[PDB]
Amino acid sequence: KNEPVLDIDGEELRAGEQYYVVSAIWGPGGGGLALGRLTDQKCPEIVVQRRSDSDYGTPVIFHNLDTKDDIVRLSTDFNVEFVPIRDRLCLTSTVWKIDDYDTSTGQWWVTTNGVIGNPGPQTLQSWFKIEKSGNLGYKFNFCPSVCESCVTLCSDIGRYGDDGQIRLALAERGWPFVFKKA
Amino acid sequence: KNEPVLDIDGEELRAGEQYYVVSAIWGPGGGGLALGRLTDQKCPEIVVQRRSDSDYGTPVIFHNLDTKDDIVRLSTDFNVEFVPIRDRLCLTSTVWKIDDYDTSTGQWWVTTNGVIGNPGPQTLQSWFKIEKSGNLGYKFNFCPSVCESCVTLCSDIGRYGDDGQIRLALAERGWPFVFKKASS
Amino acid sequence: KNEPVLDIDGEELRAGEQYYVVSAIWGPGGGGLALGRLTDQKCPEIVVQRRSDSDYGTPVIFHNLDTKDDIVRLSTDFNVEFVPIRDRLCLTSTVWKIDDYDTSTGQWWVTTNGVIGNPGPQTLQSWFKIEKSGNLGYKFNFCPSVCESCVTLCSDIGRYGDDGQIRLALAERGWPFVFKKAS
Amino acid sequence: KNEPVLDIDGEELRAGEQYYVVSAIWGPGGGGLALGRLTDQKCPEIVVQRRSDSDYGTPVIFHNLDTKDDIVRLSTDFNVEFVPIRDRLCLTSTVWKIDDYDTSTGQWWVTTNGVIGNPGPQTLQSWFKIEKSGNLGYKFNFCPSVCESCVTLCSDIGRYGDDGQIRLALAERGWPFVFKKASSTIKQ
Repeated sequence: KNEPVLDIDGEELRAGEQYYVVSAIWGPGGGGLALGRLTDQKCPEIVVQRRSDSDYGTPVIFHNLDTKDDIVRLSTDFNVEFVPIRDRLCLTSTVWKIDDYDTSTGQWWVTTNGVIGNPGPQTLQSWFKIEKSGNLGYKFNFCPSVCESCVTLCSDIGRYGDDGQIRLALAERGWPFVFKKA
Repeated sequence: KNEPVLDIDGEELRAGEQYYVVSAIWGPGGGGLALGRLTDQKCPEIVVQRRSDSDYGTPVIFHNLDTKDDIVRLSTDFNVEFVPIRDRLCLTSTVWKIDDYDTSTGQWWVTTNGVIGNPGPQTLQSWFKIEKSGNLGYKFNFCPSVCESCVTLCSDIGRYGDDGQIRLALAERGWPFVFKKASS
Repeated sequence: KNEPVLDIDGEELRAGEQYYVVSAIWGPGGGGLALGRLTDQKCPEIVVQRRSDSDYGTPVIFHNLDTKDDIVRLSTDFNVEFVPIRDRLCLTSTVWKIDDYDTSTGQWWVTTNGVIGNPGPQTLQSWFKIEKSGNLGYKFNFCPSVCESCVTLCSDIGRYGDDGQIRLALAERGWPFVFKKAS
Repeated sequence: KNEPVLDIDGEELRAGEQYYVVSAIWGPGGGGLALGRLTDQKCPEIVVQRRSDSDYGTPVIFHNLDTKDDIVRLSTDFNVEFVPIRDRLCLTSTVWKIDDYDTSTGQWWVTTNGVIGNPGPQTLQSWFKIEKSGNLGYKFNFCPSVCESCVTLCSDIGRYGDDGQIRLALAERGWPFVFKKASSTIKQ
């Protein structure tokens, strides 16, 4: 019932298809999202943004809450994952998930090894939404509705630098993105 | 019921036929309407006007409220759609529709991805009218009657600069146009 | 008369009013501009950017070329002075100025101890312009017209690291900022 | 009359459109072509190859011999022109050109300051061809047909090291490339 998210070609996003997720602000705003790696805890992989606006990163696939509905819609909990590939060293999933609080940085990082499906308290950290972000594009938001009695974080997803890389983390002012069919 | 809209050859406008929409004011008043886009937005396409009074732009097709009435009449809600070119580069529709208010410019833009048919609250932004704007020539007006209980904007459509281009937006005083059959 | 610059609230920028100068690109793009100090130089103070986009830094005040025009306009030389949020040590001004070339870094830094008014060759390095940065905010440009017979640099202003900090310096492509009323 | 060159999407190459020229061999085969400069000589710029296969280099634009043909075709003379995103560092052009013989290395380098159009003797060094490299790739080749009375070199173009960089030079065996549409931004 909510408005469909559209890709840059004006086509409604479909769960199951592959989309690049690319900053709506180019230049110093950067490029697309991709799996990255930390040197100490090399698994799971982390979510990073390419610095070059000509690099669209790695595509993601959306998994709707309601598997009867093919269309990705605003303000509707979904799971999102980078396109699964055998990693040369990780067996964790590529599904996005909110991490535990990082006292060394003040950040709630978007990481991987999330889970698909089974909405409820157990999977709370794997549910994301999309909101409009001005006229530019769309922002991710973590504010799940899947557990009505749970206390939850409720925040846009923004960008934060860490270890020389650009990571995704909860932030007050969400980062705007657009979607391009892969 | 209402009086028909006439093309520049004095023939009544027929729903379903292609017409260019050309400024009644030539010279600095520009040419015809066409599909355009913005720097920061490939899709949906926007409605623009050619600066050159010899470029009639892209033709449109009118879709009447009453599908049993063939004639485009004054002061009557219709949908209007640009004829799609094949190198489209957008999957949104070419149907005109009023945008959400643009806080960065104070404008209610005319854009596309409108909807044909289903008159009522869901499609309110897609219904336009034609009014007289002289002893000759016409103007577009957004004042839908398809949802009697809906609160609606009710305004002429003028032109307004954006992104180096000439767009259409709601305005107090409408910009005058005439209609040229595209077959001719 | 050129188009007025607007603050993020849509109001025309006014000469004499205090504005934070805040990066139009947030997150790692950082926050606002501030008076700073090099670790090895206490005076003059330099221009730095806060790394955190929640810190809008030190407000500036614009001083127009035309004393009778109160509106800050595009492509028009002005002086910019940091509101003096500082200790009493430096006797130098808080007015922005282009530095002499820095051979150790290859940079032409924005620093302070600039001069207000007296347009001409003597104050050439204290005159700045604002230009639109596409549709995302505004950029500073150093390309003064106060001395038509002078040879002058003509360049956008971008960011560059120095001393563990973020500084401003002449650059090919200007970095985008927005303006917030300090009040 | 010749078959059209295709980009990685399978679409015919279009004269005037921007393309990255990217090695058909990844990893140790490197990335795309770009404008470079020698350490000792700043102008004209030279043609170099990025060592990283994730760096597609500087986009080029093709200018056909036949200005009324929009399609870049096999075995058909064109000019190639780098389109840099930054300000120009030289007053020389960014059009590819075959250099004078380098007695210090034995190479005929691909350099720039070439010329667009005016096919014939004066511009002979600015005309290049694309030929098939097997069946999955393309190679560049210098063998211009624009001056029927001229004596000319006629050779594929390979990679060769110079100045700690990867350059292009005439060679027996041509290096394989593919062509990728270049987009200014995600919204274009």
